[PDB]
Amino acid sequence: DVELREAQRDYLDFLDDEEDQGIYQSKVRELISDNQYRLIVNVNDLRRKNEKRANRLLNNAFEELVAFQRALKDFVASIDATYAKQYEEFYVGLEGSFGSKHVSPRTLTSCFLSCVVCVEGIVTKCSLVRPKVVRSVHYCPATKKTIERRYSDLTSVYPTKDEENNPLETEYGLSVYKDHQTITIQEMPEKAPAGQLPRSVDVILDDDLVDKAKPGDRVQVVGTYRCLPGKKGGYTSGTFRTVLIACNVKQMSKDAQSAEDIAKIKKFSKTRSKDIFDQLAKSLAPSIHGHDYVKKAILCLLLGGVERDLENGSHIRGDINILLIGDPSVAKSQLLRYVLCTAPRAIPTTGRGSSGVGLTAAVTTDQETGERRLEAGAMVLADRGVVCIDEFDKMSDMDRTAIHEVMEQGRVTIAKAGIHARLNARCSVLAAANPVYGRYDQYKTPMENIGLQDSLLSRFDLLFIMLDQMDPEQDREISDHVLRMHRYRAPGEQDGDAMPLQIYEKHDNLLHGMVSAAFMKKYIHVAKIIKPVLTQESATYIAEEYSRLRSQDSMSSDTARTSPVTARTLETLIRLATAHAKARMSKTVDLQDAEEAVELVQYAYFKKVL
Amino acid sequence: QLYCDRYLCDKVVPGNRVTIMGIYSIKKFGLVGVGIRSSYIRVLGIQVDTVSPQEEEEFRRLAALPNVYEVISKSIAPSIFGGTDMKKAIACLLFGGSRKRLPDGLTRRGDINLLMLGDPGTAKSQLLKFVEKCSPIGVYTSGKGSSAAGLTASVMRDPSSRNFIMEGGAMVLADGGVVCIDEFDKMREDDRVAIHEAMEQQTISIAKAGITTTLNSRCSVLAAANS
Amino acid sequence: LKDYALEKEKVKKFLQEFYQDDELGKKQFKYGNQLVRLAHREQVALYVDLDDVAEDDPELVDSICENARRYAKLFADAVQELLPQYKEREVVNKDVLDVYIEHRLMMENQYPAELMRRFELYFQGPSSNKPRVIREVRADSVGKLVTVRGIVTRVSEVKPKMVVATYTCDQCGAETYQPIQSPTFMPLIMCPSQECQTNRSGGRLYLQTRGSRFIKFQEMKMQEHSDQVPVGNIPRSITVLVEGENTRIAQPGDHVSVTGIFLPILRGLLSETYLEAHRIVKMNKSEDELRQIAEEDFYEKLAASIAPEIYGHEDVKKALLLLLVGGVDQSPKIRGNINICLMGDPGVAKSQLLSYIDRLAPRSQYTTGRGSSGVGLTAAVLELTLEGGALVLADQGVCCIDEFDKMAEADRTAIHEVMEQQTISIAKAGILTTLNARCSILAAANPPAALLSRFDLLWLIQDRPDRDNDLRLAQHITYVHQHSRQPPSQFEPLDMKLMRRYIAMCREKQPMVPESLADYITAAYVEMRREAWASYTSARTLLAILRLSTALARLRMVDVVEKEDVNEAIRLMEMSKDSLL
DNA sequence: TTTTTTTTTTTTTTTTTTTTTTTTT
DNA sequence: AAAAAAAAAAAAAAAAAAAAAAAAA
Ligand SMILES: Nc1ncnc2c1ncn2[C@@H]1O[C@H](COP(=O)(O)OP(=O)(O)O)[C@@H](O)[C@H]1O
Ligand SMILES: Nc1ncnc2c1ncn2[C@@H]1O[C@H](COP(=O)(O)OP(=O)(O)O)[C@@H](O)[C@H]1O
Ligand SMILES: Nc1ncnc2c1ncn2[C@@H]1O[C@H](COP(=O)(O)OP(=O)(O)O)[C@@H](O)[C@H]1O
Ligand SMILES: [Mg+2]
Ligand SMILES: [Mg+2]
Ligand SMILES: [Mg+2]
Ligand SMILES: [Zn+2]
Repeated sequence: DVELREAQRDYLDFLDDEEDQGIYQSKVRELISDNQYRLIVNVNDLRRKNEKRANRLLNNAFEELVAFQRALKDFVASIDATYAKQYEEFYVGLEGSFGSKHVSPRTLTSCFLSCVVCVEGIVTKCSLVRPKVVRSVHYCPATKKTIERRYSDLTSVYPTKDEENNPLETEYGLSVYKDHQTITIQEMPEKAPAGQLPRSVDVILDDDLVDKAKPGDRVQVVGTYRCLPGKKGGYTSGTFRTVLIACNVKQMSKDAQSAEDIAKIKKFSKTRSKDIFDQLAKSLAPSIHGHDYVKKAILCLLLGGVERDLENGSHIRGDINILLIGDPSVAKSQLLRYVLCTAPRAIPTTGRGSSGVGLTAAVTTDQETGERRLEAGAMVLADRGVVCIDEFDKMSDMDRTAIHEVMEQGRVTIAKAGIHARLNARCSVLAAANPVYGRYDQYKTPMENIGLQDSLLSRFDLLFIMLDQMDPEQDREISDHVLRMHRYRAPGEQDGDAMPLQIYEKHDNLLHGMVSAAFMKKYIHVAKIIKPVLTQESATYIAEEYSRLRSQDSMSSDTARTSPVTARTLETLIRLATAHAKARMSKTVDLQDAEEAVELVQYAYFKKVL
Repeated sequence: QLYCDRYLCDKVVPGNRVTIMGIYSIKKFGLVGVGIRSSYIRVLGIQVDTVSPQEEEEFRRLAALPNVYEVISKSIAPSIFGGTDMKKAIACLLFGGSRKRLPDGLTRRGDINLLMLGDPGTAKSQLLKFVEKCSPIGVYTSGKGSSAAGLTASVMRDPSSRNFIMEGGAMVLADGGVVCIDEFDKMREDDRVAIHEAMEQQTISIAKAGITTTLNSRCSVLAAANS
Repeated sequence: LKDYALEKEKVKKFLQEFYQDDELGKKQFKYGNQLVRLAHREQVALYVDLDDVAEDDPELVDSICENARRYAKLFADAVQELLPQYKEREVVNKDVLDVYIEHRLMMENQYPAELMRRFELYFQGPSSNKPRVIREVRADSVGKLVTVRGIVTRVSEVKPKMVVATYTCDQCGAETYQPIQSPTFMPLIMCPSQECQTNRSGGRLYLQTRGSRFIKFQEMKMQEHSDQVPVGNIPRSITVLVEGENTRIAQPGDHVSVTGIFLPILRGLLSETYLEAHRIVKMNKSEDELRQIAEEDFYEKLAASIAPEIYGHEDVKKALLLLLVGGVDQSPKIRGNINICLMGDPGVAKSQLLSYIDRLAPRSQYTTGRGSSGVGLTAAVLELTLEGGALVLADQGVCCIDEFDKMAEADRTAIHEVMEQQTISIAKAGILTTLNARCSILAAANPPAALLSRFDLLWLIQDRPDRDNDLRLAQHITYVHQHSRQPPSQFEPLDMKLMRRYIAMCREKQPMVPESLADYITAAYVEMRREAWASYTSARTLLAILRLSTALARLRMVDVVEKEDVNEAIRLMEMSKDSLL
């Protein structure tokens, strides 16, 4: 086959990346070093190096991918034959910019059959992983003969009797299976037209991809679109069943996860080892003005404290739960929106938009196998993440009491007669609230300005009252900030048109009169891994502070507690202190972190009553 | 039963009022009713019942008029008498402001929300009907949704097919346009909270036992009400 | 390349010439004795601990774990060949199938090996083989010997699965035998007996269950521990098909490590999977020196060892200790369980103690609020089988109920029956039974005659502020966050593994109330009656005294309750009621 | 070998009960 | 705060339309 030989030669030449930037040679070194047998190749590279090869690969996926994989196996054999001998086949995944192939399940028309398609969609079905045999081995006790039979990928006869009718006992251990799964993906409800029902498509996942995507996750699947046949039969209808044989599955949450950036982070941490936390917090939500303490507290929510697992298996949560009660138009919902945009695995929700079994996980019947199955609820999905609950007050109290366990111990215990489980929900809850009566009556105690019972207020470690004080100077400042924001226009990209349906950022005068959001994201992500240890002086300081906080004297006349001070408060201090330590890469919770958390708690837990 | 083909697929969506020109045909599948073959139409022509540069220049010159605001103000509810300020405000709502997304990613809605409280005598439901008939994308509805057409979107999972069916309310259907809510004071608690979120953020966040999501409802609300 | 005759020789050598000094420095030829016992029909399962094999043949163990069914069959056949040369006497015909086996052998185209085994063998996974998470058991480990840990969610009922079907012909009198490997088999209709073949007769033969071979069979679904599920995923469940002597070993909710074979069942050639169980072990709470126990303070030590990181609450822990031990059932039928409800203000470590008891009590269930309600507590109908809820799974255990106050009203009504009747009477549409739930309820709630009158102890916890008391607690808590271990004290707290044995050791010590203490107990009871009357105390209170007093008697392991226990039992009542005031 | 009747499976809908939720005293 | 009525969930049963395999001659 001249065409196939040419394709393989071109692909091998591409993979032979030493004269060029050495990107794919390094990628092959990566895949061999970490012991995986699938390579991911950016299509943009094929377009940049050979447009004919890229077009052929995209328009005729099957044979081109076969040639590419064979060239990949040859190249890995050349670089190392020992590893290359381990795996029968080396697979390939694609990614990049798919000009016209990038579509959704709705736009997926029969025109793309036998082509390469990079679809984006919401996963609806994930079937059980089954081992599909590819090579069977059968042993005959009578004849002592071991017979191997191959099973080509024809996406059938299984031998049982020898030539002279001697029973064959299959050798399961020596047989070769590849794990295989089928999922059903759907077009994102956001981009689907509001009127008609959702449109979906099947996807078939071989090894290395069987469980790369879980139900109810927004994913991008790159693969080949082909037609399935019916079973043997004299008559057939022109109808054909089409699936997307995936070559790569990726989580669209690129936010979920270089030496230059690491060096930048190290230098930024070491430069001023005192006020990095304040500089970050001030830069947390640039569009919003004021609320320095609230921004500080949120910065602690993003970092979070440190979880403690004792020898007895006891669990002490290391996440920080924050509540923001506010008069109308004080940017609490805007802060929740920012947390959604920035914090990874930030699950939004609203008061009555998630009732009972939807907010937390649920249990149903499979309805096909008759077997009970769990249902990842709104918050169990938010494990190791943030849950932004807006309009918290309007929730039915049943839902509220259905959050205490996840808020405190971070696990949801659900059990019906058939099945029982304790799903992991280690999420930090950021709740927004409009105080009873709509607006905050400063001439009433914060206790009666909040309709929540004492226990739930205890659940929240920090409770911020954000009043709509109109101090004319403060109103002038807020108006200046807002109007400057409303005037801002994107640099160069815009010139008076409308919107269709580095450590430090450049200092604009219309936004400043701070640190980059991307740099802030990277620094926060790296800092979140640090695990500081409390110091003896810090422990004594926090203990004394908690002792006074419980003491009546800590509150003067006409000042009331915004929430009861109990054991949790103490942990909050630690957690908050821990958070402040993580901002400085401290690795040791010194006194500065403890006292900063202490002042934060003192500000949060007492309100002056007029 | 209609049967489409290469380019006729998805030229219509359920609910369209259509005129179909096709070949009256029966199924041909390997051959008390006897010899009855289910009949269907082979669709060949579809007509769905209900900007040129000249019109672009027409709009350009219309805007350039010194009193463009006045002519627009007097050109929305000519039949309705009085209420010039209300008509000006409704024109402003129709044109809307500008949506802003700051570099941090936060969005400032550019769609105006208007409310009209008054005695039941004034022509305000008529005004809402005109607004829904004049806005490019617009939907009229009552406080408690409409007739078999909810106000806000809902999500349910088909127990058989197990999909995520999104039953669209007036808000999501009216994305990028106007929703005229008559009797805006008689909503239901769930809908009250939903609109509470939507009118400011422009998004309806719904999380069911299946999935969490945030439908985009960038609608300008025009509400009518009595004391 | 891989012979099996040499493998048979190797396994026979291992079985015949392997030994250990387990029993007080005595070389005893570990597997020779087991073979002898098998030949005498006094033992039915021969567990071949692969650790023993690896001690002298690493490559054989590598091959075994790399290929399971083949070597299982090889070991079975080797044991079959070794049985004749180890039998020393004549068996007494233990069961009918042995009689049929002997008659077949005496009357003796061959008898299938599986028809004459009457002995099972199973591998215990080598120590070098780390137990593998269910989620990571995939195609690459099909047919291998893997060990996986999980929670038994639902186990089917023991049923007879036929291994070798035996038919008898109506003409020749010969027996036809059919080994069974597929889940379903085609019954033979004509006899292949050589006599009828020669005669050319109808040969219509009838299946006989008298001669056929049946084995115990059970199907279970086991989940993943919550500690090993991925961050954004849910626990995965795997099927296990136990058989033979591996049945009736695991109940629902039992934490089990199972070593079996990951084999597919034939349905491209897509195939489901399952684990063919070989070794089942109950782990953690489900798991199955004297000088300190005889100590006077041993009672305090267990109490102080219950959640040591929880400072204070000295009295409460001492009361929960009795709940774990429980009173003694008397059937003149009065329950012997103790129900303690911890009611208090938020953040007084109510939940932590409730969570700690779950990780300590042998059988326990921790249900929180309305997450597991309705059928979560009681049973449901799921052929239609009956599945029990937390109470049933917690039967003869400790059901830790959190936020009891905010529980569904129907669920509270169901509990009322359990804490008095210790049963669950259901008369729903599809359900009409009377379950058995002899479980001790440990309720946690926040601030009731509807609840006070039921629980034997209603401990009220209030974290009233205090300058110095709070400071001590802060030092305690901050220490825990600093070292992950409770603050050191005069005595090292007992480990949970050690504690379970101690508590279990005290269960089977039913003591008796002497006539001497009747006057004391009656005198004590009447006073308790007046205090509530003067300032609720009913006949229940006297029972609470007796159950608590017996609980202490078990701790001291005295078969006769002494006056000190009554005083200590009352002292807890005093603090419990004084907590209310 | 070739038909035929069954077997399934794969969707979809429908009905009863139970449970959960909302409104009223 | 608790009971009465309503609504929704969920599970089991029925229709049925069509594709494939086993038994019959
Ligand atoms: N302190 C502030 N700084 C900047 N913008 C603000 C501030 N207070 C209010 N705003 C503006 O007012 C609007 C109200 O936001 P939102 O949080 O949705 O309302 P609420 O606070 O009532 O939930 C936002 O769009 C925000 O831009
Ligand atoms: N200013 C007005 N000009 C013209 N017609 C009017 C005016 N005010 C009331 N009407 C007439 O009175 C009727 C009542 O108006 P409508 O909008 O239905 O009141 P509502 O909004 O209270 O239901 C309408 O049919 C309308 O034609
Ligand atoms: N007496 C105590 N000793 C140690 N820790 C305590 C104590 N009381 C409360 N805590 C801490 O408070 C946190 C939450 O306690 P929790 O069990 O939720 O309280 P409750 O359930 O009584 O409201 C736990 O992490 C625990 O460490
Ligand atoms: Mg808001
Ligand atoms: Mg009207
Ligand atoms: Mg609690
Ligand atoms: Zn015969």
